Amino acid sequence: MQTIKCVVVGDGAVGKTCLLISYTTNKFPSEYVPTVFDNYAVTVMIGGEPYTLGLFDTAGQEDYDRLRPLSYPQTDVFLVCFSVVSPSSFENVKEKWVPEITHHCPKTPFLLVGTQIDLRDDPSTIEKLAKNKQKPITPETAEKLARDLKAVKYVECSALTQKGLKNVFDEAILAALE
Amino acid sequence: GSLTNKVVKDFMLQTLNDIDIRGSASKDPAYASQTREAILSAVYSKNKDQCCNLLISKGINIAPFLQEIGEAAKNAGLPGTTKNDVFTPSGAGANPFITPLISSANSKYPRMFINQHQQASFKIYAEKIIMTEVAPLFNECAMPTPQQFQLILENIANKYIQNTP
Repeated sequence: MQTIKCVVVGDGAVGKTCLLISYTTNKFPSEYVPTVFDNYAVTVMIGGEPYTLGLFDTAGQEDYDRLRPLSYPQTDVFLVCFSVVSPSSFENVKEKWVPEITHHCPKTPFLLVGTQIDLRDDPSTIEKLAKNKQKPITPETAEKLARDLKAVKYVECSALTQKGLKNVFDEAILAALE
Repeated sequence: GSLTNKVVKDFMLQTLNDIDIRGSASKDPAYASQTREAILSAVYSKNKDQCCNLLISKGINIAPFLQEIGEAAKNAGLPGTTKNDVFTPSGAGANPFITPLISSANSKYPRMFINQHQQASFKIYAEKIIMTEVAPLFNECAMPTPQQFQLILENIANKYIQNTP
Protein backbone atom coordinates (compact mmCIF):
# COMPACT_ATOMS: atom_id res chain seq x y z
CA MET A 1 0.00 0.00 0.00
CA GLN A 2 2.64 2.56 1.03
CA THR A 3 6.08 2.77 -0.57
CA ILE A 4 9.55 4.00 0.26
CA LYS A 5 12.17 4.39 -2.46
CA CYS A 6 15.76 4.01 -1.23
CA VAL A 7 18.75 4.47 -3.55
CA VAL A 8 22.28 3.32 -2.68
CA VAL A 9 25.02 5.50 -4.15
CA GLY A 10 28.79 5.79 -3.80
CA ASP A 11 32.06 4.83 -5.47
CA GLY A 12 32.52 1.45 -7.11
CA ALA A 13 34.06 -1.33 -4.99
CA VAL A 14 32.54 0.09 -1.80
CA GLY A 15 30.29 -2.95 -1.28
CA LYS A 16 26.93 -1.48 -2.25
CA THR A 17 25.63 -4.62 -3.94
CA CYS A 18 27.05 -6.87 -1.25
CA LEU A 19 25.39 -5.00 1.61
CA LEU A 20 22.08 -4.97 -0.30
CA ILE A 21 22.29 -8.72 -0.94
CA SER A 22 23.52 -9.45 2.57
CA TYR A 23 20.57 -7.50 3.96
CA THR A 24 17.83 -8.98 1.79
CA THR A 25 18.90 -12.64 2.02
CA ASN A 26 19.94 -12.21 5.67
CA LYS A 27 23.32 -13.95 5.31
CA PHE A 28 26.67 -13.16 3.73
CA PRO A 29 26.88 -14.84 0.30
CA SER A 30 29.94 -17.03 0.91
CA GLU A 31 32.24 -17.82 -2.02
CA TYR A 32 30.01 -16.08 -4.56
CA VAL A 33 28.50 -12.62 -4.39
CA PRO A 34 26.15 -12.00 -7.36
CA THR A 35 26.86 -8.95 -9.52
CA VAL A 36 23.17 -8.15 -9.92
CA PHE A 37 21.06 -7.26 -6.88
CA ASP A 38 17.51 -8.64 -7.40
CA ASN A 39 15.46 -8.18 -4.20
CA TYR A 40 14.41 -4.64 -5.04
CA ALA A 41 10.95 -4.61 -3.41
CA VAL A 42 11.07 -5.59 0.26
CA THR A 43 7.62 -5.82 1.80
CA VAL A 44 7.42 -4.80 5.44
CA MET A 45 4.85 -3.71 7.98
CA ILE A 46 5.49 -0.27 9.48
CA GLY A 47 3.39 1.63 12.00
CA GLY A 48 0.69 -0.97 11.53
CA GLU A 49 0.56 -0.40 7.79
CA PRO A 50 1.75 -2.52 4.81
CA TYR A 51 4.79 -1.11 3.00
CA THR A 52 7.20 -1.96 0.23
CA LEU A 53 10.78 -0.85 0.75
CA GLY A 54 12.12 -0.32 -2.75
CA LEU A 55 15.87 -0.89 -2.73
CA PHE A 56 17.91 0.16 -5.75
CA ASP A 57 21.59 -0.50 -6.38
CA THR A 58 23.74 1.77 -8.57
CA ALA A 59 26.82 -0.43 -8.80
CA GLY A 60 28.78 -0.08 -12.03
CA GLN A 61 27.52 3.43 -12.76
CA GLU A 62 30.38 5.47 -11.22
CA ASP A 63 31.50 6.79 -14.66
CA TYR A 64 28.02 7.12 -16.23
CA ASP A 65 27.25 10.72 -15.27
CA ARG A 66 24.60 10.95 -18.00
CA LEU A 67 22.76 7.82 -16.88
CA ARG A 68 22.97 8.02 -13.09
CA PRO A 69 20.18 10.62 -12.56
CA LEU A 70 17.68 8.27 -14.19
CA SER A 71 17.53 6.45 -10.85
CA TYR A 72 16.84 9.55 -8.73
CA PRO A 73 13.21 10.64 -9.33
CA GLN A 74 10.85 10.18 -6.37
CA THR A 75 13.61 8.88 -4.09
CA ASP A 76 12.56 9.13 -0.43
CA VAL A 77 16.02 8.39 1.05
CA PHE A 78 19.62 7.97 -0.17
CA LEU A 79 22.40 5.86 1.30
CA VAL A 80 25.67 7.61 0.42
CA CYS A 81 28.20 4.84 0.87
CA PHE A 82 31.96 4.80 1.31
CA SER A 83 34.33 2.08 2.52
CA VAL A 84 36.07 2.90 5.81
CA VAL A 85 39.20 1.38 4.28
CA SER A 86 38.99 3.59 1.18
CA PRO A 87 39.93 7.25 1.78
CA SER A 88 39.27 8.15 -1.85
CA SER A 89 35.70 6.84 -1.67
CA PHE A 90 35.22 8.84 1.56
CA GLU A 91 36.47 12.04 -0.02
CA ASN A 92 34.17 11.49 -3.00
CA VAL A 93 31.17 11.64 -0.69
CA LYS A 94 31.87 15.37 -0.37
CA GLU A 95 33.39 16.00 -3.78
CA LYS A 96 30.88 14.03 -5.85
CA TRP A 97 27.99 12.07 -4.35
CA VAL A 98 26.34 14.55 -1.99
CA PRO A 99 26.63 17.36 -4.54
CA GLU A 100 25.01 15.19 -7.20
CA ILE A 101 22.01 13.92 -5.19
CA THR A 102 21.52 17.33 -3.58
CA HIS A 103 21.28 18.84 -7.07
CA HIS A 104 18.63 16.40 -8.31
CA CYS A 105 16.87 15.86 -4.98
CA PRO A 106 17.55 18.90 -2.72
CA LYS A 107 14.78 17.89 -0.29
CA THR A 108 15.63 14.21 0.06
CA PRO A 109 17.31 13.11 3.29
CA PHE A 110 20.42 10.96 3.12
CA LEU A 111 22.42 8.82 5.49
CA LEU A 112 26.19 8.64 5.33
CA VAL A 113 27.08 4.93 5.39
CA GLY A 114 30.45 3.51 6.31
CA THR A 115 30.96 0.05 4.85
CA GLN A 116 33.44 -2.83 5.18
CA ILE A 117 34.17 -2.07 8.86
CA ASP A 118 35.30 -5.69 9.24
CA LEU A 119 38.39 -4.70 7.25
CA ARG A 120 39.30 -1.74 9.48
CA ASP A 121 41.43 -3.89 11.78
CA ASP A 122 42.69 -6.18 9.02
CA PRO A 123 46.52 -6.16 9.14
CA SER A 124 46.93 -6.56 5.37
CA THR A 125 44.44 -3.79 4.59
CA ILE A 126 45.98 -1.49 7.20
CA GLU A 127 49.46 -1.97 5.78
CA LYS A 128 48.35 -1.24 2.22
CA LEU A 129 46.91 2.11 3.35
CA ALA A 130 50.01 2.91 5.40
CA LYS A 131 52.20 2.29 2.36
CA ASN A 132 50.08 5.07 0.87
CA LYS A 133 50.45 7.27 3.96
CA GLN A 134 46.79 6.74 4.83
CA LYS A 135 44.80 5.13 7.63
CA PRO A 136 41.30 3.66 7.75
CA ILE A 137 38.43 6.09 8.37
CA THR A 138 37.26 6.11 12.01
CA PRO A 139 33.63 6.85 12.92
CA GLU A 140 34.72 10.09 14.60
CA THR A 141 36.28 11.22 11.32
CA ALA A 142 33.16 10.11 9.43
CA GLU A 143 30.79 11.82 11.86
CA LYS A 144 32.55 15.13 11.20
CA LEU A 145 31.82 14.84 7.47
CA ALA A 146 28.24 13.74 8.05
CA ARG A 147 27.85 16.94 10.09
CA ASP A 148 29.46 19.08 7.40
CA LEU A 149 27.27 17.64 4.63
CA LYS A 150 24.08 17.73 6.68
CA ALA A 151 23.41 13.99 6.54
CA VAL A 152 20.55 12.69 8.70
CA LYS A 153 23.14 10.64 10.57
CA TYR A 154 26.19 8.43 10.13
CA VAL A 155 25.89 4.66 10.29
CA GLU A 156 28.33 1.89 9.46
CA CYS A 157 28.07 -1.82 8.87
CA SER A 158 29.78 -4.92 7.53
CA ALA A 159 27.98 -6.85 4.80
CA LEU A 160 30.21 -9.78 5.77
CA THR A 161 29.48 -10.02 9.51
CA GLN A 162 26.20 -8.11 9.22
CA LYS A 163 27.09 -6.03 12.26
CA GLY A 164 25.14 -2.78 11.90
CA LEU A 165 23.53 -3.99 8.66
CA LYS A 166 19.93 -4.04 9.83
CA ASN A 167 20.33 -0.78 11.72
CA VAL A 168 21.41 0.95 8.52
CA PHE A 169 18.06 0.20 6.89
CA ASP A 170 15.96 0.78 10.01
CA GLU A 171 17.51 4.23 10.08
CA ALA A 172 16.85 4.70 6.35
CA ILE A 173 13.18 3.90 6.87
CA LEU A 174 13.04 6.33 9.80
CA ALA A 175 14.75 8.99 7.71
CA ALA A 176 12.33 8.38 4.82
CA LEU A 177 9.26 8.73 7.04
CA GLU A 178 10.76 11.56 9.09
CA GLY B 1 -10.90 -4.52 -10.99
CA SER B 2 -8.51 -4.76 -13.92
CA LEU B 3 -4.94 -4.46 -12.59
CA THR B 4 -3.07 -7.22 -14.43
CA ASN B 5 0.59 -7.88 -15.24
CA LYS B 6 -0.19 -6.34 -18.63
CA VAL B 7 -1.24 -3.07 -16.98
CA VAL B 8 2.09 -2.91 -15.18
CA LYS B 9 4.12 -3.85 -18.24
CA ASP B 10 2.40 -1.20 -20.36
CA PHE B 11 3.19 1.34 -17.64
CA MET B 12 6.87 0.40 -17.73
CA LEU B 13 6.65 0.79 -21.50
CA GLN B 14 5.21 4.27 -20.85
CA THR B 15 8.11 5.05 -18.55
CA LEU B 16 10.68 3.80 -21.07
CA ASN B 17 9.15 6.30 -23.53
CA ASP B 18 9.56 9.11 -21.01
CA ILE B 19 13.27 8.43 -20.61
CA ASP B 20 13.63 8.19 -24.42
CA ILE B 21 17.07 6.59 -24.72
CA ARG B 22 17.22 6.99 -28.51
CA GLY B 23 16.45 10.70 -28.52
CA SER B 24 18.85 11.42 -25.67
CA ALA B 25 21.50 9.34 -27.44
CA SER B 26 21.05 11.25 -30.69
CA LYS B 27 21.50 14.62 -28.97
CA ASP B 28 24.43 13.77 -26.67
CA PRO B 29 27.29 11.50 -27.91
CA ALA B 30 28.44 11.01 -24.31
CA TYR B 31 24.99 9.73 -23.36
CA ALA B 32 25.16 7.36 -26.34
CA SER B 33 28.57 5.92 -25.52
CA GLN B 34 27.65 5.55 -21.84
CA THR B 35 24.47 3.76 -22.88
CA ARG B 36 26.37 1.32 -25.08
CA GLU B 37 28.84 0.54 -22.29
CA ALA B 38 26.08 0.27 -19.71
CA ILE B 39 24.08 -2.10 -21.89
CA LEU B 40 26.98 -4.39 -22.75
CA SER B 41 27.91 -4.34 -19.04
CA ALA B 42 24.39 -5.56 -18.19
CA VAL B 43 24.67 -8.41 -20.71
CA TYR B 44 28.00 -9.31 -19.10
CA SER B 45 26.54 -9.18 -15.57
CA LYS B 46 23.55 -11.35 -16.38
CA ASN B 47 25.66 -14.06 -18.01
CA LYS B 48 28.30 -13.87 -15.29
CA ASP B 49 25.70 -14.51 -12.58
CA GLN B 50 23.73 -17.18 -14.50
CA CYS B 51 26.83 -19.23 -15.33
CA CYS B 52 28.60 -18.72 -12.01
CA ASN B 53 25.52 -19.88 -10.09
CA LEU B 54 25.35 -22.97 -12.30
CA LEU B 55 29.08 -23.78 -12.09
CA ILE B 56 29.13 -23.33 -8.32
CA SER B 57 26.09 -25.56 -7.87
CA LYS B 58 28.01 -28.14 -9.91
CA GLY B 59 31.10 -27.70 -7.71
CA ILE B 60 33.31 -26.14 -10.42
CA ASN B 61 35.83 -23.31 -9.91
CA ILE B 62 34.62 -20.06 -11.49
CA ALA B 63 38.01 -18.36 -11.80
CA PRO B 64 39.02 -19.65 -15.23
CA PHE B 65 35.55 -18.80 -16.54
CA LEU B 66 35.65 -15.26 -15.13
CA GLN B 67 39.07 -14.83 -16.72
CA GLU B 68 37.63 -15.60 -20.15
CA ILE B 69 34.50 -13.46 -20.08
CA GLY B 70 36.70 -10.76 -18.63
CA GLU B 71 38.78 -10.85 -21.81
CA ALA B 72 35.60 -10.92 -23.87
CA ALA B 73 34.37 -7.83 -22.00
CA LYS B 74 37.77 -6.18 -22.53
CA ASN B 75 37.68 -6.93 -26.27
CA ALA B 76 34.10 -5.64 -26.39
CA GLY B 77 35.44 -2.19 -25.56
CA LEU B 78 34.43 -2.09 -21.89
CA PRO B 79 36.90 -0.37 -19.54
CA GLY B 80 37.74 -2.09 -16.28
CA THR B 81 40.29 -3.34 -13.78
CA THR B 82 42.13 -6.61 -13.19
CA LYS B 83 42.46 -8.52 -9.94
CA ASN B 84 44.10 -11.95 -9.58
CA ASP B 85 44.58 -11.96 -13.34
CA VAL B 86 40.83 -11.54 -13.87
CA PHE B 87 39.44 -8.51 -15.69
CA THR B 88 36.02 -7.16 -14.61
CA PRO B 89 34.41 -4.33 -16.59
CA SER B 90 33.68 -1.28 -14.45
CA GLY B 91 30.10 -0.94 -15.67
CA ALA B 92 29.10 -4.37 -14.32
CA GLY B 93 26.43 -4.06 -11.67
CA ALA B 94 23.01 -2.49 -11.93
CA ASN B 95 21.60 -1.60 -15.32
CA PRO B 96 20.97 2.16 -15.02
CA PHE B 97 17.89 1.91 -17.26
CA ILE B 98 16.18 -0.78 -15.19
CA THR B 99 15.66 1.20 -11.97
CA PRO B 100 13.51 3.98 -13.40
CA LEU B 101 11.18 1.38 -14.94
CA ILE B 102 11.12 -0.88 -11.92
CA SER B 103 11.04 1.75 -9.19
CA SER B 104 8.19 3.62 -10.91
CA ALA B 105 6.06 0.51 -11.49
CA ASN B 106 6.54 -0.65 -7.89
CA SER B 107 5.58 2.80 -6.62
CA LYS B 108 2.43 2.97 -8.76
CA TYR B 109 1.37 -0.69 -8.35
CA PRO B 110 3.05 -1.98 -5.14
CA ARG B 111 0.61 -4.89 -4.68
CA MET B 112 1.93 -6.36 -7.93
CA PHE B 113 5.50 -6.46 -6.62
CA ILE B 114 4.91 -8.37 -3.39
CA ASN B 115 5.28 -11.77 -5.04
CA GLN B 116 8.92 -12.67 -5.70
CA HIS B 117 8.17 -14.42 -8.99
CA GLN B 118 6.27 -11.36 -10.20
CA GLN B 119 9.17 -9.11 -9.22
CA ALA B 120 11.55 -11.19 -11.31
CA SER B 121 9.13 -11.36 -14.23
CA PHE B 122 8.71 -7.58 -14.33
CA LYS B 123 12.50 -7.11 -14.17
CA ILE B 124 13.01 -9.55 -17.05
CA TYR B 125 10.33 -7.73 -19.05
CA ALA B 126 12.01 -4.40 -18.34
CA GLU B 127 15.38 -5.75 -19.51
CA LYS B 128 13.76 -6.97 -22.73
CA ILE B 129 12.10 -3.69 -23.75
CA ILE B 130 15.26 -1.81 -22.81
CA MET B 131 17.34 -4.11 -25.05
CA THR B 132 14.90 -3.55 -27.91
CA GLU B 133 14.97 0.21 -27.38
CA VAL B 134 18.79 0.43 -27.46
CA ALA B 135 19.58 -1.94 -30.34
CA PRO B 136 19.85 0.74 -33.06
CA LEU B 137 22.43 2.61 -30.97
CA PHE B 138 24.90 -0.11 -31.97
CA ASN B 139 24.28 0.26 -35.72
CA GLU B 140 27.55 0.78 -37.60
CA CYS B 141 29.53 0.68 -34.36
CA ALA B 142 32.84 -1.03 -33.54
CA MET B 143 31.43 -2.42 -30.29
CA PRO B 144 29.51 -5.68 -30.57
CA THR B 145 25.71 -5.48 -30.47
CA PRO B 146 24.12 -6.73 -27.24
CA GLN B 147 22.95 -9.75 -29.23
CA GLN B 148 26.45 -10.57 -30.52
CA PHE B 149 28.01 -10.01 -27.10
CA GLN B 150 25.51 -12.26 -25.35
CA LEU B 151 26.24 -14.95 -27.94
CA ILE B 152 29.97 -14.53 -27.39
CA LEU B 153 29.58 -15.03 -23.64
CA GLU B 154 27.16 -17.96 -24.00
CA ASN B 155 29.56 -19.88 -26.23
CA ILE B 156 32.29 -19.31 -23.65
CA ALA B 157 29.92 -20.46 -20.89
CA ASN B 158 28.79 -23.46 -22.93
CA LYS B 159 32.43 -24.54 -23.24
CA TYR B 160 32.76 -24.66 -19.47
CA ILE B 161 29.37 -26.29 -18.96
CA GLN B 162 29.94 -29.21 -21.34
CA ASN B 163 33.06 -30.02 -19.29
CA THR B 164 31.32 -30.43 -15.93
CA PRO B 165 28.87 -33.30 -15.42
